[PDB]
Amino acid sequence: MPERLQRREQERQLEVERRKQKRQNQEVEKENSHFFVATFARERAAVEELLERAESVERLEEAASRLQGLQKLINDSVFFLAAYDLRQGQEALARLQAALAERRRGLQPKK
Repeated sequence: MPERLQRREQERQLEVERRKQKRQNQEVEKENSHFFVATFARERAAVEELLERAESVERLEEAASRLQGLQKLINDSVFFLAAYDLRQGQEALARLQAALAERRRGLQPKK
């Protein structure tokens, strides 16, 4: 805990002048795609475990709200995510949706 005036970091800030010689800063946005893959992969996994912990229709109905919230994550950055990743995050929820319907058919009554 030195509590001093760290102004030396501003001398190194001049290194940004080197980035100006490369392509446009619009490509720096491509580093945020990794965040989406992280948060999405972590979220999909939690929903995939909730439906397994469920014992009755009550917990099953709760898992249907978790999957509906995960589609909203892509809806925020939809125009940012490529056709590859957009289609991936959308269809990925459908993959886990089957794991719920496979338990639902044995939980809820049949015709």
